[PDB]
Amino acid sequence: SGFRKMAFPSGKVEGCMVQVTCGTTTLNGLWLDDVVYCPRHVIPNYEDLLIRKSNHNFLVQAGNVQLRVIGHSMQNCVLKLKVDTANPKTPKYKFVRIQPGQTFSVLACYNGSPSGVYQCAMRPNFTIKGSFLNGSCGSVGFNIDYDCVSFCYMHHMELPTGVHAGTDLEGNFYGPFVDRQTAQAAGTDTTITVNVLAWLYAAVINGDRWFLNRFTTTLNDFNLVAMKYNYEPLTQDHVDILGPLSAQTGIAVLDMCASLKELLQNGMNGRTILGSALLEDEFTPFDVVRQCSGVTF
Amino acid sequence: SGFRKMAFPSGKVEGCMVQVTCGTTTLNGLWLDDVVYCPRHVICTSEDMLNPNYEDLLIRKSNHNFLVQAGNVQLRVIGHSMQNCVLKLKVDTANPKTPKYKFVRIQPGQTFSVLACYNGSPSGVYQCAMRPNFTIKGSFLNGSCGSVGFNIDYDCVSFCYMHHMELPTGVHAGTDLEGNFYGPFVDRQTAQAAGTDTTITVNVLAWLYAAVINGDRWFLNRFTTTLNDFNLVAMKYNYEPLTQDHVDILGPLSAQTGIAVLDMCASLKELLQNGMNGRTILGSALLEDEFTPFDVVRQCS
Ligand SMILES: CNC(=O)COC[C@@]1(C(=O)Nc2cncc3ccccc23)CCOc2ccc(Cl)cc21
Ligand SMILES: CNC(=O)COC[C@@]1(C(=O)Nc2cncc3ccccc23)CCOc2ccc(Cl)cc21
Ligand SMILES: [Cl-]
Repeated sequence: SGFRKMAFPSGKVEGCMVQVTCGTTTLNGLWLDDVVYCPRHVIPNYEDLLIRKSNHNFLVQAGNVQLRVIGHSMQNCVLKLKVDTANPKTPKYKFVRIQPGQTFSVLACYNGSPSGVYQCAMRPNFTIKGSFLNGSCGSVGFNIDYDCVSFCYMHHMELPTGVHAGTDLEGNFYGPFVDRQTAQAAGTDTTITVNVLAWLYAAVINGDRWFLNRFTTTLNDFNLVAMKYNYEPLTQDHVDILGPLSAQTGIAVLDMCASLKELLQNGMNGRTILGSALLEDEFTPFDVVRQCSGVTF
Repeated sequence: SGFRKMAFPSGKVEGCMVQVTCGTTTLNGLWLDDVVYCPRHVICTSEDMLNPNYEDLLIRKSNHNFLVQAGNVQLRVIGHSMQNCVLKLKVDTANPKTPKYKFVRIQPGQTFSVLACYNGSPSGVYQCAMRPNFTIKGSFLNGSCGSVGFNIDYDCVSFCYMHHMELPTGVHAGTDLEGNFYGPFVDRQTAQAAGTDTTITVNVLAWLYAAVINGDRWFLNRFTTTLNDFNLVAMKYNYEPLTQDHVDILGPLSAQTGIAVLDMCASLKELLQNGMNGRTILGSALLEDEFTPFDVVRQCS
């Protein structure tokens, strides 16, 4: 029993974190095989800025060992520093781009040293509500699939509202952001509906049933209601993905949608669900199954 | 900016997780140097659990009865001893991944990271606190026994918890790494219940200071309070008494924000009285009590 916001074990990623220094800027790099990946803002016309840099300008530090940079290239908003040494701790990995609503673990780092690990979701507005201080750029987001690390995020910036923006490991930003000091704002955010439904199923699995009702709803009526509360539309794909949880608890997805509809129109009334007074949207249906079944890595 | 429930990076602990099997019972062990630590109830059957005589059960065991598995390698047990509620299995190999470590016993209100494991394999990492009633509100399924709680301050891992049981309310009880249970719990299936839990007041105050550091000031008021008046109010909401130690501990956060501890106590009194009125503090509609003053300073600064 119990339901916690749980991150993936960070060990396979910890063995990849390095410190990258260029001039006065120090941030984090991800060392995989013989390449160190980091935000290109460590060096704006980035082709013009990069052409002026030589390999020896980039100081890469893996623990108490200085790696030697033997090449450099830019791929979108990520700088790829070719080093002479392949990381012996390189795990089986992939670079994957995630969609809004998908969750991942963040290994927050400062000076190439991991400081903490937390779980978060790619918001529908493409920002992450992370926890990052100055020096955290280059910290990465990931998931683990069996023994394979899927790198999905690299931290680049903090927006004026305190939320965070970054890229995939191919340097493509999530969201309409640019890596430049300029007026940028996170768009109006919405609630990840499929994730709230997954969290309501997790609450049922843990004995919380007070919010259940005899009612059901159509997918169209639920979406008309959900749109009124700044909730993301629920698609038939989401309904299908919630299938296993529906089968395990005996509560049809549209039956749980009627519960969610009543929760949105009437509130919690002094009650909590899994120790929360708000509807939690940073657990995907897969996170719920994984935690309520004990999948290991 | 931002404030998250943050766990320590689990890598140093992952390299210590092993699977311990004794008879039909399989749980997790913590392999440090040439010793594997695990709950002593691994020697029990589901029947033995009611009134086990662990000394009597252990004396009947030999080293080859304990099967220890580190990854795809079977370690050889060369000795065994019991220290309180923890079984210490001496093995023929020192763990090459043994980090710099200490065994520390924590007090209620202290936080730590839990590396939840099943079959000696890490499944997830989460943050939690030792509740005032000495239980932890974890996420543990059957097979999670032996999963450990820790803090990684600097390069040293401080092991503070080992999971042993789930009480009937879905909460968890366990021991320090010397096998001493936290709370009035015993590793028996006799009727046991968690005492009435309370809110960790010093931690809520620390989290209100974290909210101020992050720009949230809506809950502040022009009032102050005496420590005694705050405690009389706090105890009516099942909040732990705030001691002068807690007030002293909150000193740095008070200095950084410019809000005296007794001023922040007056804001807490008002929040307890009014609720949040549709507002949130650091994205929460409840007062968060699983961030200590040390966690807030570490994360915010
Ligand atoms: C040494 N590195 C830095 O100075 C990082 O600052 C980059 C920076 C940024 O916002 N990053 C930061 C990341 N996380 C948390 C932060 C907290 C406080 C201050 C900065 C933070 C500075 C501000 O404007 C831009 C614009 C565009 C890009 Cl792409 C980045 C940035
Ligand atoms: C593999 N399992 C075991 O070795 C036996 O389980 C131990 C057990 C226990 O409570 N463990 C468990 C730990 N965490 C979460 C759990 C969730 C569901 C079921 C069991 C859980 C079984 C029940 O009664 C006792 C009594 C006292 C002690 Cl100290 C332990 C126990
Ligand atoms: Cl302590």
